[PDB]
Amino acid sequence: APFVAPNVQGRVIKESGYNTKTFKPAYVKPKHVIDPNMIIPRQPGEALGTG
Amino acid sequence: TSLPNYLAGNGDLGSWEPTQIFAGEADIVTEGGAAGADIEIYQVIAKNAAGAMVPHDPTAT
Repeated sequence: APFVAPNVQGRVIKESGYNTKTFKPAYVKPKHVIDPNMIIPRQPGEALGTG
Repeated sequence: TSLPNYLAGNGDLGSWEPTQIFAGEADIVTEGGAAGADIEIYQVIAKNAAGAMVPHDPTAT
């Protein structure tokens, strides 16, 4: 705080302000198609000969 | 190699036809020896000038 001889008026002190930030999200769309070509052949845990 | 064949077809799984080898009852004699050419199974074999096992062929100079 400023030093002032006790006759004179005084000193005035400045101040500060604000800031802002904004954001927007991004959009994600993965997918799969399923044929009969993917369903039919053998999933690995299945016995030989007859599925 | 993945296409689940959708068609309609006849086919064979195979044809087994046994290969009997022995025609008599005499004793068998075996040995291993070093080859010199490419040998199939039950192919008749001679020995060349080096001592290998070349498959048999008459009329060789």
